[PDB]
Amino acid sequence: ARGPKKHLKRLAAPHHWLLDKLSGCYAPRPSAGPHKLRESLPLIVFLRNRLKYALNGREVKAILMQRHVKVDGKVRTDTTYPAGFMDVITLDATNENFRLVYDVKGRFAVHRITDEEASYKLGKVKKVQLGKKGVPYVVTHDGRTIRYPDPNIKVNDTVKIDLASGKITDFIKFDAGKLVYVTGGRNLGRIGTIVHKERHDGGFDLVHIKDSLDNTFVTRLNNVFVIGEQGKPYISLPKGKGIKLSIAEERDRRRAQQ
Amino acid sequence: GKGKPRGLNSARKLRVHRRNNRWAENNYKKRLLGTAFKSSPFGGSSHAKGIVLEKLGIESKQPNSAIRKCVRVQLIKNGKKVTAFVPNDGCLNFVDENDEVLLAGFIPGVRFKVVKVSGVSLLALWKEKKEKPR
Amino acid sequence: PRAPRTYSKTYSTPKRPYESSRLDAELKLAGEFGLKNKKEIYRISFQLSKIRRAARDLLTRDEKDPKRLFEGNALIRRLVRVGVLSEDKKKLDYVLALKVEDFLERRLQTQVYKLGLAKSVHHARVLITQRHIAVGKQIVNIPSFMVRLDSEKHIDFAPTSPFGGARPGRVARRNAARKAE
Amino acid sequence: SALFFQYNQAIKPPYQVLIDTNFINFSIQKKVDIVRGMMDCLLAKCNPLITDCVMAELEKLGPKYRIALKLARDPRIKRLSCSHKGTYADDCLVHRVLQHKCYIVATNDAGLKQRIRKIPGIPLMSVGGHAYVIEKLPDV
RNA sequence: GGAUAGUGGCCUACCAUGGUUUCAACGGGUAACGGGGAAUAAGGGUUCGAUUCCGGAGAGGGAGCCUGAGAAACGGCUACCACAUCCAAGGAAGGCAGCAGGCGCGCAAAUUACCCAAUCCUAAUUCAGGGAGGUAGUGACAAUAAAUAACGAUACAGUUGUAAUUGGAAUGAGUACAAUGUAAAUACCUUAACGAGGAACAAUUGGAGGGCAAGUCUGGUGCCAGCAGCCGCGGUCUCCAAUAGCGUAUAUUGUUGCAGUUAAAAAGCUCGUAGUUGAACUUUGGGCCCGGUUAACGGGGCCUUUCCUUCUGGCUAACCUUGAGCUCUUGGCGAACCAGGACUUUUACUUUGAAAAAAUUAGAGUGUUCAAAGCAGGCGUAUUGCUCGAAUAUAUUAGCAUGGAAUAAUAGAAUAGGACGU
RNA sequence: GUCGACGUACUUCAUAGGAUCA
Ligand SMILES: [Mg+2]
Ligand SMILES: [Mg+2]
Ligand SMILES: [Mg+2]
Ligand SMILES: [Mg+2]
Ligand SMILES: [Mg+2]
Ligand SMILES: [Mg+2]
Ligand SMILES: [Mg+2]
Ligand SMILES: [Mg+2]
Ligand SMILES: [Mg+2]
Ligand SMILES: [Mg+2]
Ligand SMILES: [Mg+2]
Ligand SMILES: [Mg+2]
Ligand SMILES: [Mg+2]
Ligand SMILES: [Mg+2]
Ligand SMILES: [Mg+2]
Ligand SMILES: [Mg+2]
Ligand SMILES: [Mg+2]
Ligand SMILES: [Zn+2]
Repeated sequence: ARGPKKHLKRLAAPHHWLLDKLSGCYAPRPSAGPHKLRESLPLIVFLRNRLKYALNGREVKAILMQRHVKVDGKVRTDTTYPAGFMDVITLDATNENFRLVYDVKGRFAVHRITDEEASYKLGKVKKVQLGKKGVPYVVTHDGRTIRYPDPNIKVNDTVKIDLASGKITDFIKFDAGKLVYVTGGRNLGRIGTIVHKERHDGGFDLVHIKDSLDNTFVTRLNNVFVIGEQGKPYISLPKGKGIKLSIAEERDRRRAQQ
Repeated sequence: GKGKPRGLNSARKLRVHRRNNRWAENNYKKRLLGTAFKSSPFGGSSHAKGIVLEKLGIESKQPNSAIRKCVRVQLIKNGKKVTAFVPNDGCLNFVDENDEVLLAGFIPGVRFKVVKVSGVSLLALWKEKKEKPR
Repeated sequence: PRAPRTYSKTYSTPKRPYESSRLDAELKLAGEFGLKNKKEIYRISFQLSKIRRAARDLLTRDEKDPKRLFEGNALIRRLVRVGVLSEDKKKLDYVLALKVEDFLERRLQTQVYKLGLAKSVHHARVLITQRHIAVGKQIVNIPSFMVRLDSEKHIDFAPTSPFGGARPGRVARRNAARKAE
Repeated sequence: SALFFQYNQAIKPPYQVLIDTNFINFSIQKKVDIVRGMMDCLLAKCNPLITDCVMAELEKLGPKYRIALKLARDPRIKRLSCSHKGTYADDCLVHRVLQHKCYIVATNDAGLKQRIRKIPGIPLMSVGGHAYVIEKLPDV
């Protein structure tokens, strides 16, 4: 190619979107934004294929141009805006608030939250550095640059950000025993507690996580997201609380409830 | 020892020995060198066009004889003359001198049978479903 | 371009179609069940071969294997649901004991014949293809329709059919009008 | 009554199969298990059966064929009694199939195969190439 | 040093003479874009992959550029090579390997169709544009389902067979008010009214076998045999296979695991480099404790001459002790464990975990009327509504982390230039 | 030139043996 691409084939789209393979030939390409293309849920998919409020892309555009949708407290009018992990989506007309958190299966879930919980979000500190004029700042996983951070905040920590002011209200250090959420790999969507961080210089650090059922799994440090102390997450968790269940157990539960 | 290397680090000798020896097969040699169609009756084609020179058995007394169904045809591709069968003398009426005939593989020595004449199937003509265009 | 839509062949030619015993078996099957052609028998044989190969492969797995347990239970549940396998024979060994006749008996043609709605398998086929048979509230015109155990008790004449309480067909009212005139 | 023209409508799974003396040799030679090889070939449970004539025939073979004798005595292989004096297994095997039409004959002798072939409705199993083959069995 | 966004012989100046190769360089062939994938196969293997996704390259062939964040762009420009259109002969304009449609033969094959309604893309932008894309049309590409009759009576013939016999019931192929469908239409699903006895509302493709004459031809141990018989004096038949499909032609090596006396193939003999292969030996056994499975099986700890070393830091067990009732508490001592710095033989092999896009393959659930499929859907309903899914496995080699320490290599103390130290 | 050698593609000749019966 001679420049950036602008089209996305349906078969090439992220699997977790759960798009019909025969509905069309193209899928919404997420516009540039806070979250990476493959880790993001464009607003069209959320409003149409998840909430079912809109029956087609044109109706999604009609909804957005009415300014009814806010992402992290700010109105967005782009159909393919890349909403992503820990993003608060507010619909005032419906009096509804959502937080985009993976379910255990590895797909963004329709998780409703309260207004108080919609006032803040969490962000993994991806970088900490001095800017111009010697003003320290932290860069989080959604591209937010926050100046004058608490000096104790280091990389891999999780900062609680207030959406109204975009200021750090609280922070959580990365340490053993902390409650974490897996945001990548085949263990995506699971919740557990750190046991041990294996450090390899010049390579990828691995973290061993123990879930509530005592199962243990190893994941790269890039996919880990601290969300609180054990049993006391800073956010309301989805149904199932991030616990993986074997196919037989899922069958048993499904038959029991049916 | 069976006359072959068996050491665990002898893969190269086994590969190279095999590659040299596959050329002994005639099937392999023909397949790679693209000479498998020299033996084919039509030189690689499934059908051949020809020009009807003469009907050799037109005069034979016994009706529907094997000789009566033979026609001497000239292959257009190379000009070699060959003999071809006709399904029956009734079909032999349709075939006449100087028509293009499509031949297919089949009195020993006759290895071809006519399937089309003047671009029309003989079986279509024999069943009275088409007319020969001239 | 749009993504491909999958397709598959529901039958296969047998290894030796020309075995005399095989020819006689196909003749008996077609006559007993009123099958149109050997394609239907090949189709049922292909399904049965697939099922039995799956069962054999599961049996090769060690007992208590999670894959064996899950897949074998699902397969046995399906076979019991369609009616081929009896309730008391819920094991993979009895899945290998199935035969083409078991599947053929479940066809809507044979069931319509057996329930007394038709006087022969051919009469049942004609009744089905002419839209006289309803499984529940749904008219079914496919003789190969495989009846489930629950569906077995709901086969009846369709509400729209002349035999099911609707008005007489075209011939009946035609003749009635000609008699009246 | 069990035969419809040349089609046997009585032989149904699980099958009862008579093991011939030479069948065991080629089963061993080709490294094919008796119980599973029949399961793979027919996709059904098979009940191998060894008669007294074949069993006596095996014992006469000698020390060389000890493995075949050990396999023949595996507990899964049921035994069939004989009420006849002669010990020739081929004659015994031909006799039983004539009486009752439910048995598969597993053998590799050309001569015995021809005699069974003349009898109608007798599936005839053999071991060739890499696994077992069944000839006259429509349900396959 | 120059140049580039930047590393770099990328180029320049000066220097050295280096770099690859029998573990196959270099050169040649390729009817060579690579992969996900497809077929076959019991397994190893063999072959196919222009072709729905990803990546690369090209826009007739070389070369060079403007603009711009991004192009060595070609539905942008300039030159040359080959073609080729208009011309008043002075000049001007070209690139379908985009969608339709032509030529390339004298022998052949989709429509120069409708639309942005869905999918998404572009813009100043909800609105315009989109031959991208969808819709319909068009050679049986590849696939799913499935009509062409069912129930009786009579008749005739050797309880069987045959009906241009006969009775009144059923229905869609088709036609068509209508409605639904659709951007508008066609079609599907529905449905008034028509639509069946030769049900002429006229199923096909191959194969086998007969029999008939004042007939024709050929041969001869008479009247016969072979070939065969649409043709004679006048006159203008049965069965078999598949089935909305069927026929014809071409094509379609042993690692596991081959053979070498007498019927393929052991070199005349020896030496010998690469390559492959290469004797045995170094912690074995014994005594206890802990917790798991179904008395067996496996997993951990100690002890046995068997603990990595060192420093620093964090916490602090146990041990000594005071006091208050095995538990708290005073004051010392601080093992174990954790974190970091130094210290360090290297691999082969195998176990476990991440990674190996989606689609595809296998596979769970689901009455698309069944099915191929699709990822849907399901339950109540006077009213407002509730709710389950979109699982799971596979994937070689290389790279990464990890437990083993059998097997096979590798290094060490010999002129001690060796180890250790309060 | 019905030329030699080679390469390629084909054609062809070598199949009956034992037992019983007349
Ligand atoms: Mg790094
Ligand atoms: Mg030896
Ligand atoms: Mg109707
Ligand atoms: Mg220079
Ligand atoms: Mg290729
Ligand atoms: Mg090429
Ligand atoms: Mg390709
Ligand atoms: Mg280009
Ligand atoms: Mg061109
Ligand atoms: Mg260019
Ligand atoms: Mg163009
Ligand atoms: Mg272009
Ligand atoms: Mg074109
Ligand atoms: Mg403006
Ligand atoms: Mg050497
Ligand atoms: Mg050794
Ligand atoms: Mg690996
Ligand atoms: Zn016996």
